[PDB]
Amino acid sequence: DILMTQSHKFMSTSVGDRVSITCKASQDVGTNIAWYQQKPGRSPKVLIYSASTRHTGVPDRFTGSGSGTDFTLTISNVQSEDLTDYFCQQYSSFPLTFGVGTKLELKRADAAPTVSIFPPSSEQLTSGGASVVCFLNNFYPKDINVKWKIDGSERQNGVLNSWTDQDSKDSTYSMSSTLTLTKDEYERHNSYTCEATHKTSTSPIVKSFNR
Amino acid sequence: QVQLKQSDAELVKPGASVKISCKASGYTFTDHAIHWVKQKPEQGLDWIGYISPGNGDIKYNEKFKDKVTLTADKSSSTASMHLNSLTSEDSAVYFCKRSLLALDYWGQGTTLTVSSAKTTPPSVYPLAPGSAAQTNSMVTLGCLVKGYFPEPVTVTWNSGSLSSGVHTFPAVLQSDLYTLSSSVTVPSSTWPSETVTCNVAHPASSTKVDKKIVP
Ligand SMILES: *[C@H]1O[C@H](CO[C@]2(C(=O)O)C[C@H](O)[C@@H](NC(C)=O)[C@H]([C@H](O)[C@H](O)CO)O2)[C@H](O)[C@H](O)[C@H]1NC(C)=O
Ligand SMILES: *[C@H]1O[C@H](CO[C@]2(C(=O)O)C[C@H](O)[C@@H](NC(C)=O)[C@H]([C@H](O)[C@H](O)CO)O2)[C@H](O)[C@H](O)[C@H]1NC(C)=O
Repeated sequence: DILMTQSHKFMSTSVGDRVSITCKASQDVGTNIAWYQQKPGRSPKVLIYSASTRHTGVPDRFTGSGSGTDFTLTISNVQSEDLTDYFCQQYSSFPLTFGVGTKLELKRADAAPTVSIFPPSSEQLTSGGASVVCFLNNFYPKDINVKWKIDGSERQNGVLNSWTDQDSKDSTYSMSSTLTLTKDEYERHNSYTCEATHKTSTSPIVKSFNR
Repeated sequence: QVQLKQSDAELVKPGASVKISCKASGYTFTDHAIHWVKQKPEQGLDWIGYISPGNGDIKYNEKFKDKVTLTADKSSSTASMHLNSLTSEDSAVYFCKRSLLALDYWGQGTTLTVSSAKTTPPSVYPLAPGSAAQTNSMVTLGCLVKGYFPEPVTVTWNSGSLSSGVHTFPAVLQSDLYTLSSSVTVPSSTWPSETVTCNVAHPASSTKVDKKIVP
């Protein structure tokens, strides 16, 4: 099968800037290439085909190039509505195959996470569960690491993480990290800590409580 | 004029099969082969196959071996995809599209979820601080929305009247059911002196949970 490798899963740009997204085919497809935009929830919309032909209705800001194996979608004068997913498709050979996609994101000033840790509620505990929840809100850039410790020692089992996409209003990211234990396990320990490392600080941000 | 309109979301058990159909309109059905594509969160698109209505030519991707059967009923201008022996890895959004290069001629998509889980309403647990050591002009509260199925749920705080300073996170799977969390950050002068409630709606179970956060 023909493999389509898209350079980067995430790129950062600013409104008004130019950005280019590459796509490499594992073998020559001439110019049998299409570039698609796709917003969350929605169906794909063509931008380019034959590697360089713009579809009618598409802003002039979008161009495409390349022939053979290497292809580039370029977005000049980036607008905020452009901050979404883009993938390539080859149509020289079956099976039809596609890049894995590139998400465009907005550059903004660095911002440290605002961290909050919550003990389990008594209602949860009475039902035999103990979820300790840590929110790490409104930070930038997206890259962050969260570690849990119980009584000073690292805990990995029982952690689930969830991350938002870039916020439409302030361009930050947020994350939630939840450590779930039994009531009995929770009750054997004193100290519960959520630690976050982010480029805004050389020391981890530490939030904690003691039972 | 050109429209490809797909059937509604499906939820099915492992082992079952399903039929997802695609009603073409605004062109002559036989002029163009209908292609099928699978989109799974984070991962790429996979082309499944096509059916050529005025031709009878059917091509499949070997990837989906004995998993897929494509049909068409020229009478209603409808192409269909029958999937069998489903597993949770088949959960995805499935699209029909017009021709091998579809341009804007895609269907809206059909969500397939494959799971042995039963429809289950959320249990909602309050997240409140205990006493702190210092005085904070701000306070964060939350809701842990645990153990529901299927997606989605929506969360608001004080019926939406409170929306700046809310973060609601994508659900995760935890014991074959979904869990999500939501936080809200408000001035400490407004809570607990004023009531703060997380409002959780789970349409599949026709359930609403209004959990007041008390100190
Ligand atoms: C092969 O593609 C044909 C349709 O051919 C055209 C058409 O005229 O409809 C050729 C035309 O050049 C294409 N447009 C562009 C910009 O290249 C056009 C569009 O791709 C199409 O209209 C979008 O739906 O396609 C048939 O669909 C035929 O069935 C198909 N063969 C297979 C196996 O899919
Ligand atoms: C126009 O035709 C294409 C596919 O064309 C072929 C094919 O399958 O490649 C040509 C091929 O030579 C034929 N196969 C053999 C062995 O002779 C084949 C047969 O006609 C077909 O398999 C019979 O079942 O057709 C697409 O099918 C395309 O959809 C079609 N255009 C339209 C509008 O239907």
